[PDB]
Amino acid sequence: GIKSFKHKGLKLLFEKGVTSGVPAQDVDRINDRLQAIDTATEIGELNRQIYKLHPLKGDREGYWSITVRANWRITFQFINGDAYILNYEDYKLGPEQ
Ligand SMILES: [Cl-]
Ligand SMILES: [Cl-]
Repeated sequence: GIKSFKHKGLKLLFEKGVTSGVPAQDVDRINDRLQAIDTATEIGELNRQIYKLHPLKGDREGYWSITVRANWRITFQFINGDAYILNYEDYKLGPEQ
């Protein structure tokens, strides 16, 4: 399950159905990714072609990324079947990752 958020927009969407903090057009796909993270018990369940699952490195060691659309990505820690510190970002990852 999802246990914590860094990004208030994702938190409000997931917990309350409030859509103010994300692009309107993306609400359904963001909910799809959140629901996938929430129901996964192992990280490989998120290794779906359209999700572009990627473990992050360096200062982001311990985090994972999945893609909503374009460069829109949800990042999180995944530990003992639960997801933590969920964040939302809009940029492509660089070569050191
Ligand atoms: Cl939280
Ligand atoms: Cl796992």
